[PDB]
Amino acid sequence: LVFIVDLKADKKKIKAAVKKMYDIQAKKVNTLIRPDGKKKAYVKLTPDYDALDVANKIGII
Amino acid sequence: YNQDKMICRKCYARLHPRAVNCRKKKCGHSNQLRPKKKIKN
Amino acid sequence: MGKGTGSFGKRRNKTHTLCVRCGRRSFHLQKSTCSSCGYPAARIRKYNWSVKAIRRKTTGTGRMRYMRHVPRRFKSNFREGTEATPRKRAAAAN
Amino acid sequence: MSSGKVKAGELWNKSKDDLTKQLAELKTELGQLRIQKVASSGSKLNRIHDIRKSIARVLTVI
Amino acid sequence: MPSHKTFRIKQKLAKKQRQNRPIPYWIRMRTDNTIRYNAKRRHWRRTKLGF
Amino acid sequence: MKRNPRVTSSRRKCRKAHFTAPSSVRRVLMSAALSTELRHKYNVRSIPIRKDDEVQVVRGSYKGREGKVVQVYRRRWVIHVERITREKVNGSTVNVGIHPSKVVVTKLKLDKDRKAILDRKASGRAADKA
RNA sequence: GACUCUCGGCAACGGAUAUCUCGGCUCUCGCAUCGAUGAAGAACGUAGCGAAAUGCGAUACCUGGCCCGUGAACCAUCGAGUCUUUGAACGCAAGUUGCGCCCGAGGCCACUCGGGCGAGGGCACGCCUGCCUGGGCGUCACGC
RNA sequence: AACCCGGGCGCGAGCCCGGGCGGAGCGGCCGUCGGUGCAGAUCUUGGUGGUAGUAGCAAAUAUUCAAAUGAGAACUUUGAAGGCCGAAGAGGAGAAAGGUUCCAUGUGAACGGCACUUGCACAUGGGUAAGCCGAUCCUAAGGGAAGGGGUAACCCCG
RNA sequence: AGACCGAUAGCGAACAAGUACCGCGAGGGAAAGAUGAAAAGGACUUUGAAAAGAGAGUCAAAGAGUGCUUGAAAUUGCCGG
RNA sequence: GCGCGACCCCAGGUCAGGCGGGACUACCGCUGAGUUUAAGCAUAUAAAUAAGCGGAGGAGAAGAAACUUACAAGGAUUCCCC
Repeated sequence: LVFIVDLKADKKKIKAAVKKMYDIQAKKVNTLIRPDGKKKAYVKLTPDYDALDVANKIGII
Repeated sequence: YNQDKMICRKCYARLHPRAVNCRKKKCGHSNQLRPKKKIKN
Repeated sequence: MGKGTGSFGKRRNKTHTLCVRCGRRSFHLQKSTCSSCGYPAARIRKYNWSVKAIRRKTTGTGRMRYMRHVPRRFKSNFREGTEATPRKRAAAAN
Repeated sequence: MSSGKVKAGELWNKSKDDLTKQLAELKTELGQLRIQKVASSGSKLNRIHDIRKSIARVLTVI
Repeated sequence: MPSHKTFRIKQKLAKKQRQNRPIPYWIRMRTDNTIRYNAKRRHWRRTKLGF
Repeated sequence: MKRNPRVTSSRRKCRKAHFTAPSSVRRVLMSAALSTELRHKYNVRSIPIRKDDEVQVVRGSYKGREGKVVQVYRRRWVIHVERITREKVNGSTVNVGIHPSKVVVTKLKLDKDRKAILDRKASGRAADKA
């Protein structure tokens, strides 16, 4: 899953934040400053609960 | 570090000091590397 | 060989970068000094022989200032009075 | 209720316990107005303004 | 290497870059007054970046 | 220039203050002169208008027309009245904004609180009259 | 029977002239502080569409105190709150960011000995006043 | 009022009218104020003519024939033919520096010293993902923080 | 407030102004107002490489049509003597 | 020829309580030029200016006489007028 996050992020707080609010374990998180001014984060999830049907209830393309 | 990176004479592709070999496309233990001579003019 | 035409290309290297204190490209990085505000330097650079445009800038001008002024105009620090609720009420008399 | 809210006086006459459930509900719904930004509806306009105020009202009042 | 990395210049350069966009069709319309030639809008070839 | 201990005269500031107008000064721009029956029930020469009022066009080409006020704009104090429109080149029909000075209020939506102000101005104007 | 001189007509170009003035200039009265309880200087966010502007602040044109009774704001709002981050900038560093250590209630597992989450707080600008800590200075008590 | 054209008076500075235009302000007498009169000052600023459809768009000889697409094709794109680049007069990877110039789609007023369907021009979207690359930790000319003291003080040695 | 100035004047700045822009930096620094009573701010049709043009429509007025009041000069074209 | 507890001087820490360091346009307190003028120039003048520096307030600053005096009286101190 791919989120845009705050600029006083990390990877541990997002690995927690995603966990609370979407009920999923996340395995790694990858973090970028963007030409937006914003932080672009790619969040790789456990196969136990797949990004596809995690996503569907807040659909995203 | 004084080792800099090793750049391949065939492909010209840069691949470490710990990698033994190049591989940019099938370069594949062609061993045709020379290191960056470690900094000029 | 020589001056400007070749010496403009040589150049690549940097002295004046942004200051943290004033927000203006003027901080002389390897001589650790701002030629626009002083930094490091305890009190902010003001010279009063650099007269008209420069003096006004160094005063600054981008303030909140309304926010201080409204208190200054009030004087107090208290507010009670909560009038206009069904009865109604007590901003009229009788 | 099930419809959006609020008045200033209504929050004031709610307990600390009530208003934080209300603050809870509000972030959650706000969170919806973020995915509903992909939709781009005019309902997510009006509402994303007015929810912003309701958060500010709950935060001040507490 | 990175591609000079530091976040602290790098963000602010990216802010000026986001700030250098067109005015938004609307602000020409409601409008008070102007040939709205925005104007602080800066270019890859010409004049020169500042901090 | 002429008189009273107050803030204001003043040909530079007043022309600036009222053309771009701040709020109660914007509320004052919304005043339209009463019709005569209302003028003697509520005892006043002019009142701020409204939206379920009814208004007769005196000044313009529209002069003689009467209609309900659709909406009024604060920013550029103008009001739109029903059926006072002109048709755009495509043919769509657009309202024509009118200044309140041009119009006179035939009928008011009385309210109760705004009614209470009406009840207040009547009391005021009894002290000039008798 | 070319092309060319001078003046004019008609038009353009250009933006003088004349009036207008959401502005100054100047003179004058009034009034008069803001601060380490983070001012003032600046950053970058902040919108439906957001590049301007002024306005704000990681809460983000803030805001606290749809037409017949509590919406809106240089209506006055002599009214008060957030006030991120840098900035005197104060834990430390620094190209408006970052940083590693200590302390932590209350959830847990072992459910015995222990661990491990978590808000929040702390890490010489100087000086005074109250408390601890140590010799140095003249000594009393004391046995020799 | 202003402007343009002429008519009348005054040696005259200048006054006045008629026509057109313009579409709101304008005089006269007296008494006063004064940012009070230009052709000029290598005068300033702005505009504008001749210079002129003139100089430049010339040295690596670089394209040519078919074809695509297009309202439009010498210069966009395919193929063929033909060359040029060789420590890089035009290959690969990068430092600084730039600062989004990258990719895609859609355009074409300005640019490109010309055409332009094209583009590094314009507009809108999109892309950069680190336990094992680098930052980061160390320490080197030194920037130095730390007495005392000159110095009001800034500031400077230790 | 005014025997001030009135858009080359007055502040550098009537507007997006210490903006656009210049300089490594200290610092330097412009040009920039006015359709109309009301947007009524140019439908519909013909044409065209594009813009635009033609015709028509609105208004007292479009040589009032968008840096749109007036519209000099210097200048250009056409044209008349 | 001696150790100890206590008084008293100095020093470091500590948390507390309290204040101060920067700012606002000028006003408002030390150091301290030159062009210039004297048709030159060196004292003198420009000028105790400008500038630099420090620090205050809504105003500062100055104040109730070891004062004036030229008599014979006045009676803290600024400022205005001369």
